[PDB]
Amino acid sequence: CRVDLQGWRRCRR
Amino acid sequence: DDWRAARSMHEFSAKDIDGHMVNLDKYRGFVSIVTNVASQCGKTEVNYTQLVDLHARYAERGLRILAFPSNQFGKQEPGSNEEIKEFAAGYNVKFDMFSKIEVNGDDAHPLWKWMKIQPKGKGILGNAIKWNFTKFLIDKNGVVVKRYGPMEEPLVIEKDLPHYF
Repeated sequence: CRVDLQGWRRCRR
Repeated sequence: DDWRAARSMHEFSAKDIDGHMVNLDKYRGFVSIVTNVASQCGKTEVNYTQLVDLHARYAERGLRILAFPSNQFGKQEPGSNEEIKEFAAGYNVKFDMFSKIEVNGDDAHPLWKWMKIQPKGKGILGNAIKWNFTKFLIDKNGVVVKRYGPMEEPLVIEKDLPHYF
């Protein structure tokens, strides 16, 4: 999982 | 899904002081100190010199230091990122310098939003960052393990480091 500079989070699909 | 769901400092990203994006998963396996810095505080010299001391003495054991400039406290970091970079270099800083950010409020960098709500990152006296040179100790898994306030000189962290190496 990664949190971008703006604070949104995305994980493995 | 947002920063509130993050499980580790390693999920985050930040611009380094040269403007280049850094994935903080580079710190996987490394005990880290995350601190907000400023160049024009009465304790700027003690903090930078002691952070440099810690890095000199413990980098080979895995200590890393992430320094985030911020101008939110008394306007004590008014300069450009280049100026701040040069200032830090004058203390022989060899740890990692980041681009200036906010640490409180809605525009705070998400890592700082996250650290402040962690079980060991919440303040004894409330979560907001109170002044320049707050320090968070982060274990090798990216979990916050302790918070040290502006009045706690960096060498006090040395007492706790071997517990996390």
